[PDB]
Amino acid sequence: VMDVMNRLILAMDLMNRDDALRVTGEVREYIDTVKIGYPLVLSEGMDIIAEFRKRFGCRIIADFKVADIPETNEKICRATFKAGADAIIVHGFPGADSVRACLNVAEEMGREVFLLTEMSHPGAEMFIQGAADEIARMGVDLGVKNYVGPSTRPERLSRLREIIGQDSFLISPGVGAQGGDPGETLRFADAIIAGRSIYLADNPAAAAAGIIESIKDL
Amino acid sequence: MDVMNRLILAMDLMNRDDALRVTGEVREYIDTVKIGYPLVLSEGMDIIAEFRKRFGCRIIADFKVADIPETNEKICRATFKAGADAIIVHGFPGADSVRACLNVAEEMGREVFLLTEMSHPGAEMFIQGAADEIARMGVDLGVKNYVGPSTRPERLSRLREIIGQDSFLISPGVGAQGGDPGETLRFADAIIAGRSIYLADNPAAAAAGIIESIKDL
Ligand SMILES: O=C1CC(=O)N([C@@H]2O[C@H](COP(=O)(O)O)[C@@H](O)[C@H]2O)C(=O)N1
Ligand SMILES: O=C1CC(=O)N([C@@H]2O[C@H](COP(=O)(O)O)[C@@H](O)[C@H]2O)C(=O)N1
Repeated sequence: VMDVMNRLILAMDLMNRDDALRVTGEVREYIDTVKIGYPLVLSEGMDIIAEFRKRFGCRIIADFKVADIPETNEKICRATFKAGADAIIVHGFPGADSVRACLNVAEEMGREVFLLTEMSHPGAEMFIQGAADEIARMGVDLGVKNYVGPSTRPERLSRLREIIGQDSFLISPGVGAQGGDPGETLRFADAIIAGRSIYLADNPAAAAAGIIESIKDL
Repeated sequence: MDVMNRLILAMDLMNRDDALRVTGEVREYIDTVKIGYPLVLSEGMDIIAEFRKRFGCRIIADFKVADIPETNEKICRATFKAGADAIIVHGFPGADSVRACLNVAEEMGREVFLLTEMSHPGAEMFIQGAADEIARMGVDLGVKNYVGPSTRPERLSRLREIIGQDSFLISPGVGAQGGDPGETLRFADAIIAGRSIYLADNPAAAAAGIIESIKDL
């Protein structure tokens, strides 16, 4: 599994190139794994992945929550890995064939797929939560090794960890701004994801250091 | 919206030159183009403005938005800043995530299309069972534009029943995936066609053929 420094992943959702680069560089000594999503990619282009690789020694997780039909999913994954992303996050709710399409591309291109099971926001309770356990089980059956689960629902994150087993890799967003606790989340997740609590802080470096200090014993 | 010939081109080619050439070859038949991540992630968001500059076409950004509210807002803003007239959003993530998109769309003078049930086999696993409820949610939220599957006419018909005749419904899965143009238009206002057009030996003749088959519609 990827070795995430300090078990902390930066969710870089700033939409300005200059700000995104500044903040990421300021926390570089604390984080070596950055999650880049569509807010930044659709604002600055896929070349932003290339720029991050060039400027920082950071792994890149493309949080694109791939959720299309198999044929389109394959194209999205190909373009994303071609750009330099180490891994891509895919939704499981669209079904097994859609996930398999991503796994196949990742396999042939030498990259990784992260399967998003349950989400952290309130709306996730409407449809996603009820299908989450099965989505996770489907991932295990498909050979998925990396997963994404909600920090905002400890009980659910715990169950997801059980389903995927201790050997699987699990990252969890919702820490900070959404209310998730770093320490509690790390009881089940291999790494936590933090966005606003870091990039909107007056001193992003101090914010990252603070999070790490609170989980030093872990 | 008034979609020429009730036919929307799904431009999923991943090369700027080919995407532009093919779209130009069928411009006389279509005035509405659906641009998704295959093209955008390969050529950049600037491709949207280029389409509006070269063609007199509406642009539907098929990004199947499926994040938390906060992120959905940012995605919609970036998408509309690029010139997209509408954006397609997943309903599965819940009402708050859809509302986030509706807010930005209202702010920038754009439309939100709610994707209920999908057209591929995998849609039967989780999406299909929640589709009717997702459509009802759209109705409760005031959504007026929807996306339903050409591959399952009975399901597409049910979606139409839920949203009513006033709502606008577009449907993918025609051609390559097996959907029939004419049958799909019994329920959808417009059909979406990708590969059956852009991968055909003669894209223009392909588009012309589809239109000829639905001439009476
Ligand atoms: O269930 C999920 C999945 C996910 O990826 N995310 C993402 O994780 C990040 C959370 O950022 P923040 O720490 O709340 O600012 C954002 O990039 C979200 O899009 C989430 O918040 N919940
Ligand atoms: O249920 C759905 C939703 C959707 O947008 N699409 C999209 O519609 C297009 C269908 O293209 P094609 O005609 O099968 O080549 C693609 O861009 C898909 O990503 C789909 O096929 N099924």
